[PDB]
Amino acid sequence: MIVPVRCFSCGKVVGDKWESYLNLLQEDELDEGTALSRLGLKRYCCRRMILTHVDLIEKFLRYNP
Amino acid sequence: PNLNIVLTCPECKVYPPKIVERFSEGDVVCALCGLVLSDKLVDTRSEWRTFNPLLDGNNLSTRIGKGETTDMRFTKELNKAQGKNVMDKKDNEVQAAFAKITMLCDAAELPKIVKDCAKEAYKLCHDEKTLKGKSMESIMAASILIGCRRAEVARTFKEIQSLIHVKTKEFGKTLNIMKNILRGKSQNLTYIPRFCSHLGLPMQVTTSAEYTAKKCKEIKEIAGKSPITIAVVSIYLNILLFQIPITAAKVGQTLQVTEGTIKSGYKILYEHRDKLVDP
Amino acid sequence: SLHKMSMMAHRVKVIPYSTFRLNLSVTSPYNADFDGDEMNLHVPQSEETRAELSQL
Amino acid sequence: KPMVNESDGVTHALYPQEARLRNLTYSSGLFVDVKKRTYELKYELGKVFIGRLPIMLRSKNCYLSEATESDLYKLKECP
Amino acid sequence: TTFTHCEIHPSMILGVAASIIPFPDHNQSPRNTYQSAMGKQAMGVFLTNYNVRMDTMANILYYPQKPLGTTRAMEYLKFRELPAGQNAIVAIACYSGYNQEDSMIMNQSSIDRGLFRSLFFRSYMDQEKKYGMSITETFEKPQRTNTLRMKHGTYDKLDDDGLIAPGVRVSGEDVIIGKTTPISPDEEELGQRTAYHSKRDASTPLRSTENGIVDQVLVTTNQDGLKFVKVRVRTTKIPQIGDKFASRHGQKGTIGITYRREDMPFTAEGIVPDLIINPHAIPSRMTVAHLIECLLSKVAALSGNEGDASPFTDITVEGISKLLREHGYQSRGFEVMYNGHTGKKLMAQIFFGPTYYQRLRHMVDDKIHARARGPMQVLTRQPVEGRSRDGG
Amino acid sequence: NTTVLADEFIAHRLGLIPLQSMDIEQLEYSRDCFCEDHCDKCSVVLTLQAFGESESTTNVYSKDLVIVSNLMGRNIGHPIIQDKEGNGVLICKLRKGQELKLTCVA
Amino acid sequence: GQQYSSAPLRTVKEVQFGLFSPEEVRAISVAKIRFPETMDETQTRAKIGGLNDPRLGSIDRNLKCQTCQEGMNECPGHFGHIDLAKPVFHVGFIAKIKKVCECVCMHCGK
Amino acid sequence: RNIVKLNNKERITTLDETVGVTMSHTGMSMRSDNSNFLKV
Amino acid sequence: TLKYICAECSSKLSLSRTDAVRCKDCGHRILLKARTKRLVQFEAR
Amino acid sequence: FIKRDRMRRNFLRMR
Amino acid sequence: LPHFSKDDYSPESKGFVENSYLRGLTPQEFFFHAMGGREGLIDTAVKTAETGYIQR
Amino acid sequence: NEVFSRPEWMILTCLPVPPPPVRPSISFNESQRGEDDLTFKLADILKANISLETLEHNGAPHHAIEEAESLLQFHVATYMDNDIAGQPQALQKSGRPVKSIRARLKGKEGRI
Amino acid sequence: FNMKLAINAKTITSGLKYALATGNWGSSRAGVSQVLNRYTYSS
Ligand SMILES: [Mg+2]
Ligand SMILES: [Zn+2]
Ligand SMILES: [Zn+2]
Ligand SMILES: [Zn+2]
Ligand SMILES: [Zn+2]
Ligand SMILES: [Zn+2]
Repeated sequence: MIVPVRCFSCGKVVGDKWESYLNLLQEDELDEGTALSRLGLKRYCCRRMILTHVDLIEKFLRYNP
Repeated sequence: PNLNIVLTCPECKVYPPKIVERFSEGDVVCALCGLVLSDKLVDTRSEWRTFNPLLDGNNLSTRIGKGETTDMRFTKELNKAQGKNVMDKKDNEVQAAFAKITMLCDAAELPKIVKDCAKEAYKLCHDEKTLKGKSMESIMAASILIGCRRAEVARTFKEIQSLIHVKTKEFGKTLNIMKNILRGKSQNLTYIPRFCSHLGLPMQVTTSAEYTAKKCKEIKEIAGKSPITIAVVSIYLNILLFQIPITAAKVGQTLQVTEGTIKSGYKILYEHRDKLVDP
Repeated sequence: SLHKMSMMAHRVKVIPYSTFRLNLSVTSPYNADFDGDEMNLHVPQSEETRAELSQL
Repeated sequence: KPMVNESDGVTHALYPQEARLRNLTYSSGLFVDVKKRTYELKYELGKVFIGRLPIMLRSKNCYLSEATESDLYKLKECP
Repeated sequence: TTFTHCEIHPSMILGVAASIIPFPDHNQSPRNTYQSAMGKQAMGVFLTNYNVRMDTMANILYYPQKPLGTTRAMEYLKFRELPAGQNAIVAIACYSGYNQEDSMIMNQSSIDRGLFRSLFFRSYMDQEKKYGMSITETFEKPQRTNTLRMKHGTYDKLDDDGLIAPGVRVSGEDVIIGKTTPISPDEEELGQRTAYHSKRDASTPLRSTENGIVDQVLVTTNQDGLKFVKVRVRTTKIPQIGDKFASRHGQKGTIGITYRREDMPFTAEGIVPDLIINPHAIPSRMTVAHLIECLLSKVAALSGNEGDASPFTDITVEGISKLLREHGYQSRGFEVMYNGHTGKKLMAQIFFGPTYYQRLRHMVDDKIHARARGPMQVLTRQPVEGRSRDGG
Repeated sequence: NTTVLADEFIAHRLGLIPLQSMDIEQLEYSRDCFCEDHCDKCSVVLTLQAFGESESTTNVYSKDLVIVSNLMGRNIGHPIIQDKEGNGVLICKLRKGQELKLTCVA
Repeated sequence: GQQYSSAPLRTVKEVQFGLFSPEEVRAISVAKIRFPETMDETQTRAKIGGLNDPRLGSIDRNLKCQTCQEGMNECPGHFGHIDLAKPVFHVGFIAKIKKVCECVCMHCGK
Repeated sequence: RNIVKLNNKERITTLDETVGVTMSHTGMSMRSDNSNFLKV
Repeated sequence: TLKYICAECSSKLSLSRTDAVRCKDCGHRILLKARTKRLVQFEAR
Repeated sequence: FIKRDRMRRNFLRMR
Repeated sequence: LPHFSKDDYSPESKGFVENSYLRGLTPQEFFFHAMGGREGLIDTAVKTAETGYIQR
Repeated sequence: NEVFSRPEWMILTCLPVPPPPVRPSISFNESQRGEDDLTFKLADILKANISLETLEHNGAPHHAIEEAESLLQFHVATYMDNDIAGQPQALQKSGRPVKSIRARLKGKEGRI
Repeated sequence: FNMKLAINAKTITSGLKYALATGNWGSSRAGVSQVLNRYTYSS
């Protein structure tokens, strides 16, 4: 959840690519492969992270502490 | 005759047993020289897994009911045999009395703690000489009221009186001598949330009638004239301070209080309105 | 344990972690597979039963 | 509707979260109009509580059936 | 000709558990049954309000990930919103022999970065009671001077009310909730009961083999007004060698051994497998869908579009081989791997690609136990039964 | 910590965050230094304080870490920023009414 | 871990199975057990002459079991009895006795 | 004839009050008699 | 006395003993215990 | 051969 | 099945699976294959349950 | 065999009472004390025996004597074997059948 | 006569609460009520 830090194989930093990723998706309306091609990811080991991420922290923050 | 096993360390013998008990290893060991005192430790939690002395005592009994493969003739012959031996003990009154008391408490929607306190009170009284009768109704009503006073619960005399017709006077005498029995075997604030629940009032009016009840208990004048009227006039003032309308007739017919009494208390209460403001 | 081969003595080798490690040439008489299968280990407490257990 | 009568005597509304936290039983009270008559022989001369009934969640009697998304987030119940 | 009705879709004949299976047509039925049975115990996220609940024995995965070869029915089962597993790069090879008999080798560097790490929440509920009003249990911190039958655990983590505040790191044999019971002097008088006079200890400690950080503690009166207290302790369970893992095709097995990146085989591009399994799993079990999900998962990981893994469709293997061929890799899923120890090229190409996996409830930390002279039963005076009771 | 995330989970995410490591050659190990615990010879002390302000959620970045320990002329401890927008690694999100104060020992 | 005994140690060989004679039951027993109550009236100790009196065995370690002394980890136990005023039949023999009633005369007993 | 296939029954009515009134009328409410039935 | 927190309104009560279990200002009997004021050390491994 | 999840833009651009 | 005609003795409708696991199976074949799988599981379970009693 | 078995011995006259080492009672929390089922059966045998002696001492209703005799026979019969066919089953006050000795020696995972 | 002693509520309350509390539906029927398995969403 909430953007996994680094990657689960290669080790490249990806946490700083989520905000841009969504920014490229909601602004440029590009596809997922095109956005992942703009972020700089060239290996599918990283691609499965952003592509298969299920951000559940948004559904966790809607609860009052 | 003795029969008291005391564990001591023959090597230390310098102090009474200041030992430690190792349950995982099943031993008990002296915490000084480290010498074990006993092996193969028994457990109390493990024998309890398969499974009331406070009320039933040490008496044992077993039911006889019908079997998987049996005849109905044998079930009746065994129950009729117990019906002839039921006179051997005078404990039939405790089960029937606890059954009817169970029905009344279950009819009054009281918690199980008041039920156990009332059963314990009736067990303390039971069949003594100073009781000398009361036809089983007054000891039950008075036992319920005692179990209510012990569990910090509040039930008015007109409530149990509305449940059981005990004629009040004999109820008061039986409750008095019963209180003497309890003393020989050695608070109106709780009424406010109950009547506020009867009227369906918010929490601010409840705690406002709490502060009003305590302050009115501190101001003196009239003192009380039974705490029920102080409660109903306190809630009456705290509800005439806001805007939720009930008037005097509805609250007088719901809480069973006289209108002239809540107005008589509302007069002097309105006279003491000065020092009753919380905010 | 339906075989007499299903219970066999073994030489202890102390290794870390928490799983019993063994060679795969013994999983056929035990009829076992490395998928969550638990096994039992009994220890003799006498030299006579240890020698009789090692020679038989 | 679902309700809870406490030990002191106060009865208030019940929510499934507080029902799970307080180890209570999510039920609702049941009343019946009981009519009585006295004949003397065909000469002819009350809302009583009968018991509680456990209410299934997401049902027309439970409070959560009419709740929205944000309301379920207020009641601390996942949508 | 006389067709009166028509099926909406054949894939709807399956149940809920079988709907998670990718391409069940290409897989044998008993594997669909075994996977349908393992789908009822995998780790995941059941709801979002678990932060405000006191459920007993909970397991919430750190990074839940939706699969690549997804079935349309999952859209109706809320699986993409609440997945119960993670996609892991998997190679199918006979490496150092530690993969035989359904054994798996997992990358250690991937574990250190948080792969398949889950949280376990254990709730200890205690309650004080009153028998006949005369004896009243009270939650308090027991003093070692006047309290008899006190456990050997430490009582420094308790407060004045007899509870542990959340955040305090606790371990096994630690008392979480201190409760004492009144006793009578002329009732037992056992050992030193005529000297302690006061009360008897009856606290509820934590499990012997458990440890972690107390997450949340709450106190409330129940129905009859008895003050009970619920505790919830969290513990991260890092995947160990003895932990079991399953997939979506009936394939289940524990980890054989864990190696590091430099000890794991690698391809010419630089992707290291996070999990390697034994080839001999496939032919016997005849699960062909496990390879089709890996291939289609690779094509889905390269193209960026989640592949449709519905049962009865028109998707064939040749089309997925062509789509993978368009991306530059081998159309049959093979890829040239290099050894990790010598850096030499392997003679046989390895089937290499991502695959969705799930972590089951079965773990070694809740199974291993040894007994050497412990407590006996009261009836037969024999060793007791159960791991919590230290049984043989 | 009032976050919805677990404490050791946040500690894991912070553990995965990279840092600058140029002049690390002249920084001795923890076991090699003869002091107790740590000192300006073995480790670098960092800290993080985040608090939700407005109604919109605040994002905690790696750049929010400040260096409160002396470097003695070294160039380590600076969070590596490789994003095109100038924002560090998204550690966690916070709403109004939740604080997060911690001290890390690199 | 038990206490040493001076009796000669031998193995158990022949085992004979037989019925319990009432005279032998009265010769083995030590108590009569007349009170159906469990513990004493004071809710403590034992009833002394009841269902579980110190004349039998005991548990709880602390108690000594009067008639063996020693402890519970050593006490084999002790036997009581119940002298009935009306003879009863045994279940497992109800058939056998019946067969005997069909094998012998019901008057002269031949 | 199509219209006769539309017969329905009334559903159970839910009392919407503040509960405390009805719950007060359940148990002891200091109100007895008020109705002559089996009074002999 | 010890600091307690209300279930719904999350107010600071800090009630002492013999005060039952009930929030002031609202009738929510769920009272929180609050987290300890001392530091807790963790490891990133 | 992939799950078409961009039907919102197609339906928004078609209707 | 209610998807074929009555009095049909063709091998395809009577349970023949002419497709392979490489190209997938049709519903009317996957159903029969599920019947065979469940039958295999039940048969193995009964054979084990009786095998234990025979063993004792 | 005269030295071991007798038809007179087949008819029960005196009943042995086993020690608590056979039926270990429990005293949990000093206020929740549980007694074994055989203990309750012995209590039933004592109540039926004393009741029969009291009914046979003063007067003789001829019918209550047979009811108490069948009651004692039922308590001893269920004490030896509770699961007897054609006879009612004795049930404890908790809601479970009475555990007899034969039940301890009959079912699997028992004494054998 | 009294309406509080004639109509009892613990028969319906104890019957529904006991039947929905235990596995039995009153042994006729057993295993009807089971604890909800919260291992995952598909469970
Ligand atoms: Mg196996
Ligand atoms: Zn990667
Ligand atoms: Zn010593
Ligand atoms: Zn240093
Ligand atoms: Zn003895
Ligand atoms: Zn509050």
